[PDB]
Amino acid sequence: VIDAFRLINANMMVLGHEPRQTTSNLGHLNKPSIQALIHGLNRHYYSITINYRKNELEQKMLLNLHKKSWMEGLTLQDYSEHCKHNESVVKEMLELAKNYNKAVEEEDKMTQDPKRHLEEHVDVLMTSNIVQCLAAMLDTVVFK
Amino acid sequence: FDYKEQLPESAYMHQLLGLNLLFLLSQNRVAEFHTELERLPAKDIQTNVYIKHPVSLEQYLMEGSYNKVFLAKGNIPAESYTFFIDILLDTIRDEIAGCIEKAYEKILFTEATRILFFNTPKKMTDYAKKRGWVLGPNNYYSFASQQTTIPSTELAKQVIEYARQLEMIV
Repeated sequence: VIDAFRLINANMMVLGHEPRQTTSNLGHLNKPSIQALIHGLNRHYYSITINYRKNELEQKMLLNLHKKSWMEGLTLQDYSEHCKHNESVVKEMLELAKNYNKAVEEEDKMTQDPKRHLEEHVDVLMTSNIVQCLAAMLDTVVFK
Repeated sequence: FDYKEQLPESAYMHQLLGLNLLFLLSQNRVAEFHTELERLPAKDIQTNVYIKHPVSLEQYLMEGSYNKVFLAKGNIPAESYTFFIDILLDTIRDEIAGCIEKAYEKILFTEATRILFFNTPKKMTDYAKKRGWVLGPNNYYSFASQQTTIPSTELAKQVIEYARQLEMIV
């Protein structure tokens, strides 16, 4: 939340002329803030558009901040924790399977959240298990 | 088989049909042998001798009575069934050798001679000079003892295939 400003000369506004010329569509597309309006955004000053000059080298340096290490790329999750997580999610997915069975049955007999949650659980299970299986394969090959 | 209706019955036919069946036995083409049997009439396989004899020989061979199939040399319906019996003898010895291959850990020379019918004992090295399962005649012949690593590359291939099928937009 940053914003630039410049003042409007007291004469120009009273003269009926707009504070700032408008020769192009650039500059608009910015929604002025309600706080700035109630504090007089256009009556004493006006908001200038802020652009950012991002260089490729600067962006790469910024990426270095949270860039992951090849270690963390090639490392394995704790196996006991992995088994615990798989068991937990599979039990949750069991419960959602029961719910989704009852939901499909009731809806199709009288003619969603269960299906969506079950899809999310299956997605997380597949991604985690596949990632760790492949990481284990790669470790077994690479480290001998 | 083609022009059965127009042509008359050939009395001098079943002899040759059985001869061809015996030749198929000798060459060890059991699939073709059984297709030929299926082509043949059902009644003939039992009524006739010319066809029944090759059928009986294959029956003994596929039952496993190698002694019986050897003993069935004498009953030749006609002299034409000759030298096919000898190729069949070679095939029988090859089959026995295959049994010794896939089974019979640690076999000996005298029992091998008795079972796999070799020629005169001075020629007992036959099939060890040719088939030669690196026998290593350590007196006992040891049968040459003829008969733990993670396939990580293959498993990674499969897992990457799963990931590909999950991540493709389709």
